[PDB]
Amino acid sequence: PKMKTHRGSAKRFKKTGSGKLKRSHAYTSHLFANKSQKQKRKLRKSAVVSAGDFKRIKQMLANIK
Amino acid sequence: FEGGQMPLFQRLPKRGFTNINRKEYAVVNLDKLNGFAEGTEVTPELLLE
Amino acid sequence: ARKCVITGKKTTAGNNRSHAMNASKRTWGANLQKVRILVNGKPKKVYVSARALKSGKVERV
RNA sequence: GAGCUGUAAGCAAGCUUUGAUCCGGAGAUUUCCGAAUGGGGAAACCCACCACUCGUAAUGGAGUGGUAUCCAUAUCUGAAUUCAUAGGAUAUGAGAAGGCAGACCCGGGGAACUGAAACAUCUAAGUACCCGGAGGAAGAGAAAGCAAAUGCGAUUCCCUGAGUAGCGGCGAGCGAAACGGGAUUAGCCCAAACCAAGAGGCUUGCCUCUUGGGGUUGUAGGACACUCUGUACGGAGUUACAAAGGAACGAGGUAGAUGAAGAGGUCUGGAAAGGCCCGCCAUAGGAGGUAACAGCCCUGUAGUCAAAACUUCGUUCUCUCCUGAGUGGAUCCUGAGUACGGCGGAACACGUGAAAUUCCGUCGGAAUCCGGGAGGACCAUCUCCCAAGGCUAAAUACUCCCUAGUGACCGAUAGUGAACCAGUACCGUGAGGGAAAGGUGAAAAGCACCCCGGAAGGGGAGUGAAAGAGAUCCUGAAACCGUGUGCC
RNA sequence: AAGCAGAAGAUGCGGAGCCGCAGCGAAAGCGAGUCUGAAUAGGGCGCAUGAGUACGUGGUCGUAGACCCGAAACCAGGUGA
RNA sequence: GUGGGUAGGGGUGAAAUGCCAAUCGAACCUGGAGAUAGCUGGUUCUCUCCGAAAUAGCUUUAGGGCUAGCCUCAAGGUAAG
RNA sequence: AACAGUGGUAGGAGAGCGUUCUAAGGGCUGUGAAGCCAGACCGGAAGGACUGGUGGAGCGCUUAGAAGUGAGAAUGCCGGUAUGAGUAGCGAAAGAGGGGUGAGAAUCCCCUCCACCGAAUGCCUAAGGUUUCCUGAGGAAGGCUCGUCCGCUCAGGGUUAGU
RNA sequence: UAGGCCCAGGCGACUGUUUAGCAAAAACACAGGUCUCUGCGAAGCCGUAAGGCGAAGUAUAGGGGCUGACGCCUGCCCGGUG
RNA sequence: CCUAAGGUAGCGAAAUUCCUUGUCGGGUAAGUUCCGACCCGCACGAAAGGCGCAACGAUCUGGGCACUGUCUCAACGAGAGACUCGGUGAAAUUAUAGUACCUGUGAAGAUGCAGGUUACCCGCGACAGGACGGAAAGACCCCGUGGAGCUUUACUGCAGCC
RNA sequence: GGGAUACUACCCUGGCUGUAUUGACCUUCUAACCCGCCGCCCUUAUCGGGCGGGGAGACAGUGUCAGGUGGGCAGUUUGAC
RNA sequence: GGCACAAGGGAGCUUGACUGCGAGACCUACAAGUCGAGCAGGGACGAAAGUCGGGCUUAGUGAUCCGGUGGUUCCGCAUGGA
Ligand SMILES: [K+]
Ligand SMILES: [K+]
Ligand SMILES: [K+]
Ligand SMILES: [K+]
Ligand SMILES: [K+]
Ligand SMILES: [K+]
Ligand SMILES: [K+]
Ligand SMILES: [Mg+2]
Ligand SMILES: [Mg+2]
Ligand SMILES: [Mg+2]
Ligand SMILES: [Mg+2]
Ligand SMILES: [Mg+2]
Ligand SMILES: [Mg+2]
Ligand SMILES: [Mg+2]
Ligand SMILES: [Mg+2]
Ligand SMILES: [Mg+2]
Ligand SMILES: [Mg+2]
Ligand SMILES: [Mg+2]
Ligand SMILES: [Mg+2]
Ligand SMILES: [Mg+2]
Ligand SMILES: [Mg+2]
Ligand SMILES: [Mg+2]
Ligand SMILES: [Mg+2]
Ligand SMILES: [Mg+2]
Ligand SMILES: [Mg+2]
Ligand SMILES: [Mg+2]
Ligand SMILES: [Mg+2]
Ligand SMILES: [Mg+2]
Ligand SMILES: [Mg+2]
Ligand SMILES: [Mg+2]
Ligand SMILES: [Mg+2]
Ligand SMILES: [Mg+2]
Ligand SMILES: [Mg+2]
Ligand SMILES: [Mg+2]
Ligand SMILES: [Mg+2]
Ligand SMILES: [Mg+2]
Repeated sequence: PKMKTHRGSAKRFKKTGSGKLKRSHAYTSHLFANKSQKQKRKLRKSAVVSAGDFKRIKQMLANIK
Repeated sequence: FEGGQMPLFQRLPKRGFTNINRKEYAVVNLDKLNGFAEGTEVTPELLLE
Repeated sequence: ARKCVITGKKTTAGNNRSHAMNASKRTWGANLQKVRILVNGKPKKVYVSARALKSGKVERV
């Protein structure tokens, strides 16, 4: 059978041009009183998946273009 | 699986939505048109053939 | 059996659902009622569903 | 077309060219049990009744046929009760029953282990299993469809869409469809309006029921009016579109027939099919067997033929059946406890969610052509269809069985559990579980006779190529058990 | 690819579909840029600094029993007084 | 003694969780089923090149797992060690 | 050629040996194939030859391909055979002698005496077994020894109802 | 072949029953006591239902809980739970 | 002061008493047991009945008498095994074994290693110190995001009932 | 006096009656449903069915929906260092 | 650990306890955490230079999913809305 995409991951990551994965930051849901504006500005931006994690989960997104 | 440490994907928030009416265009750059001969009317039908 | 002779309504299976959504099997009975009707043009008393009686085409004897 | 009376030796008695054994088609017979059905019963046993027949003085006895239940048809009777009805009796029925092919199909019921690294929603899974209905296929099917185009045009199945859209303690996981490319193609019939006939309720000029005609659809169709037209000239058809029947012919199936070419010479050898030297046939150099490896030895093969009888398909003929065009928009018809809705569940990939669509129980409950449904809550506009009736082949699924074949499938601890008298022996009260076990030789030519022995078993002698091939009989490894002794 | 021809073959046909040449953005959308932002600013991801695709072998992974043997148990249908 | 009846989410019990075919805190047989097993055991020819770890973080986690560290192969940069 | 290096578990990488099958070439074999049994041969290893004995009809070699491809361990499965070992045991009990039979006798037959049961170890008859019953023959196996004997083997035969 | 006996205490009144195959007992049962349910289609129990047991019985009967011959007795508490 | 109310009768070192062999009396030369009392009842008590109780018991407990190989303390005899001969002939176990002792060493308890000591080869009848002997993948303990049976005012459900 | 009285037109507060609806409740009734009551027939029949009395009766029973109770039963949970 | 050109005390005016960001670093398995010149917008104080993106520095906190609220040149399943 075809390998099945991990649907939870498909909702969280996006492939970049060179095949990196784009992600959102954690700690961006609530409790913003407890975070400085500097943190909030930075957590608002996207990030890339780390090398360590990328190899663990690369196969979960194989079907995604 | 990470032994019970919360998996990466679950630590991160879902983003965005999918637009049903999303249009994708077959793009052609000017260098590609350069392959044709002068005076030709380059239509999508000509490109596809 | 508890099956309507006219419409065929009988017990049917399904799930009971708790608030926590636990599924357990159960049946839905037809609302069958003892009534005198014609069976082969001979008035017998048989079980008929109230719904089949609702119309009034099923005449009692 | 010359032997035959099975494995299976043996003795016996016989049969066969006046055509046996053997092979194929169609018949006859077919004990008893078994759905088992005359009644009963611990299956393969017992006991009856009714006709007819054998036998007895008669009883006792025997043979043949009938005698289950339910359902259908016809007839006769008809309770409480008056008519009736229930019920009962008789006759008539190639009506049903049960089995299986451990498969495939459609339904009724429907798990748990397991996954989620625990677990309850969820998964496993509508799976396993039980039950019902069946058919050679089943289901689906001729748009209240898909879509959003200068659109498509029943259903089913394959490719693709796509592991996408989505669903999801948004966890584990689950997971489409339409478009597009293909296989296969095929469409039809009713209900209602209306007409005619007939009948009973007279409900009393109305109504219901029953026959035939009529009629079948959506920017509407039909009835009803108008014309035109056929009434078989011509069309169709037993696979839907009505339903059975009969011929002639063709090609097959179920036995068979014919079928080319070397004992070539010579060399080993028990025995040539092998070696060496020569030929020949081939629409035949597939295969098996034959004393070692055969195109030319046998059965065969290629090729060409063959059927009294039964059976399958096909094509014609017979036979059977059959009108379909245009213009009207007065009126009428176009599937009611239905569509749909609330409540409770289920199926849709879609877990109630913003939840369209489909199904069930319960309750409520439309419009009906100035009408109705859908396009994923819902409204409006637009687009596409016309539900609440039915039928419909092909493409698809599966194989227990039959025929012909194939394998970089097994070769006796393998391959089926079972190469062999295997679902056996054995084990179990029972459901059930379930083995081990192949090889003489080319040919029995299966060791006459002699010696030791009660016999078994040997030693000679014979057969054979070989008996160190003698019946657990090709080969005969290791463990293991011995005998003799070169060194210690 | 299915499928149609063909020795259960090779092959021929079949271009639907699939991947790549363009990326950025949640999306509308824009495009060698694009998103963020008031901004010709900075920065992110890209481009300039380019090779993919079909098939075969090998390594690993996913789904399948998934390297082999092993529970106590659970559930379903039956068999036994 | 004979003939019968009660059957496993059950029966029977002057009650011991006793007994229900040498089996009973839930009989036996077959099936789901090759249940599952982060646990134990086993995993078959040879030589050569290189060669660990027994640590950190997180973990309903502690004899399991995942990322990093440490090993190996390949390709680049290269001379940066 | 020079220089340097060459312990190794988990593990990574490379190069090979061997087994079964297929294709294509080229061979071997009744003047003896495979297998088996020896040997003091060959290669760095897995391994490969040569010779002789047995065997009696199939089998290598080269290149490539495909795998049910390599066993010493799983209280592994199956078969065979060991060790314990001439050891434990030979399953309640009174036998002795004289004849007979016989290839063979503690064990079978007959005789004599003795001994045991005798509210049974007697007689009958169930359930159950299903020919074990009688006669003749036999001594492979079974019988915890023996065997001429047997409930065993082989041949026959045997079950009679109106009560 | 055929009882050893006596004295005293604990437990159970007694005969009886029980872990087939490590427990025979003080455990179970028991007659007796009490509480409670049940007006008969009884309650209770088996079954989805039909059909049954109860019972071919009828409150002096039937089911359930507890106690356990017999003798003398069985005190206080209804706040909590039923 | 608190509570709903604060244990009465009877019994009591008990099938109940930890301290405990309580203290006192009896029984013995000597009595952690026994019997009779006492009552500071760890933690009796009135139908999960309290206290008595004739008869009963393969019940539990203590003491006497009879009686004895139970014992002081063993002896003899009989039969069946053992043992020898003839016949027949297993089993658990087993890595291969030419299988000594002492001290030491070692995964810390050695027939097998080290240093010494001792020992001619092969059996038979006997005993069990060792081979951490055989048997049974420890039942104790701990662990596994194992199982099953049971309980409840654990969670979530279902039948039944209203 | 805040406001003027007669009478008439249109209205409100409060109460009452009637007409028509709307429930809720009360009794009573009989034909649904029920009878493990009697008599007769099918019919040699303690089943079943039909007929006729009697009792009960719009309740009960049953179906759908809802609340409460519910270890009677079931699936599970009940930490690491 | 710093601090007396104060980071300790007092006074005037104010809200930078700002918006978009951010070269480059620290720390680090990941997820996170920390520092940051400088640029732009619009401001506070100051004559100006200039300082100000909280507090002398280092604790005062919780992922995702799922809900609530406000804004919005986003999407809206034929079309316009919803
Ligand atoms: K063999
Ligand atoms: K039974
Ligand atoms: K030879
Ligand atoms: K001996
Ligand atoms: K030594
Ligand atoms: K040892
Ligand atoms: K429970
Ligand atoms: Mg799980
Ligand atoms: Mg011929
Ligand atoms: Mg010929
Ligand atoms: Mg030969
Ligand atoms: Mg076999
Ligand atoms: Mg041969
Ligand atoms: Mg038993
Ligand atoms: Mg399963
Ligand atoms: Mg956790
Ligand atoms: Mg193998
Ligand atoms: Mg011995
Ligand atoms: Mg004996
Ligand atoms: Mg005899
Ligand atoms: Mg013998
Ligand atoms: Mg007693
Ligand atoms: Mg007694
Ligand atoms: Mg016992
Ligand atoms: Mg005992
Ligand atoms: Mg008691
Ligand atoms: Mg009291
Ligand atoms: Mg007490
Ligand atoms: Mg009490
Ligand atoms: Mg008592
Ligand atoms: Mg001995
Ligand atoms: Mg030491
Ligand atoms: Mg030592
Ligand atoms: Mg263990
Ligand atoms: Mg579970
Ligand atoms: Mg612990």
